[PDB]
Amino acid sequence: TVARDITLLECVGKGRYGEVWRGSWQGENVAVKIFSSRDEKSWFRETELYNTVMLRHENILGFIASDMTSSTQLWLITHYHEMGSLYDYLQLTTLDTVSCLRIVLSIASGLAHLHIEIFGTQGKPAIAHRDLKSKNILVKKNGQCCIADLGLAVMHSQSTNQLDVGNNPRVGTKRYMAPEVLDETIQVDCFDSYKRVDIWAFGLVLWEVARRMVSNGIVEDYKPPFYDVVPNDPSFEDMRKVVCVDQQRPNIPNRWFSDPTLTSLAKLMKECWYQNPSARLTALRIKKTLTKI
Ligand SMILES: c1cc(-c2cnn3cc(-c4ccc(N5CCNCC5)cc4)cnc23)c2cccnc2c1
Ligand SMILES: [Ca+2]
Ligand SMILES: [Ca+2]
Repeated sequence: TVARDITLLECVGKGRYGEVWRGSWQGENVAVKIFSSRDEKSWFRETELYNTVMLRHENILGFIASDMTSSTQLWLITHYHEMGSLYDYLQLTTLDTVSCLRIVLSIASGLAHLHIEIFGTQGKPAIAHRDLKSKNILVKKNGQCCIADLGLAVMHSQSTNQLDVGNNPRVGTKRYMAPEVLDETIQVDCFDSYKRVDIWAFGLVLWEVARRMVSNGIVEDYKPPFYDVVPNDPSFEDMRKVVCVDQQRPNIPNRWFSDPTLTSLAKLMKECWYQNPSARLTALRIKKTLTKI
């Protein structure tokens, strides 16, 4: 087994999900996500996406191995990214135009890759993520990002027209839940519903990043979305009130409109945040717009 030969060196993330460790394997750093037995279905779902669908892309976290024994240990072993999550990186780092755009374009490219079905023996189904957020995005050494955590992924194939929703009781992070998830109007049997939930979350991530880009000597501090109106670890109900009832969206600072880049990002965000899921931009459209700037 790969698991047998790994030396675990330091814990770099703790939580309800489990833990993530920097470890060593054959003289190289690797990341080991150790799942609680409560989250066994997420482990299996990631394992199938990586090891059966062969999901691989420069902006998706690189799989190395999966191991389980049983009383029960469930390991997912991936490339290790020493800069940490986008959430970690944004707390200490400010950005310029080049590094801001490199970040958001890479996330869009990863998300477009998930969303688009590819045909052939080397292909893949269309995939929606369902827990996109800044903690589930890693910053790589080259300044681009990659998307992690496919435990809630749902798939669709045009040939069968089958929605593969899997069987996981876990639900998305509440802070990033789209209006239609919070008011339970989401059309659960339509694959496109899940893509539009990702786009909502992507919009929130764009906001998080854009705040940290310096323009005209000004930058905002890191805040999570809805920091001003819900507590830490907000409830389903806290979010429903803010997003559905009050129809609140994250505030766009007026200073952004005097910078061309932040002006473009502000326009994209707003078109990720429509209450009508159908009106939201596609991942491909976001990628194309970010490529044009
Ligand atoms: C497997 C592996 C990871 C994963 C891959 N690399 N990595 C680095 C970290 C990580 C997080 C934080 C830090 N540091 C924090 C303090 N300041 C310096 C950086 C350093 C590394 C966390 N998780 C991962 C992962 C990340 C999110 C979700 N699922 C995952 C599943
Ligand atoms: Ca084993
Ligand atoms: Ca922020």
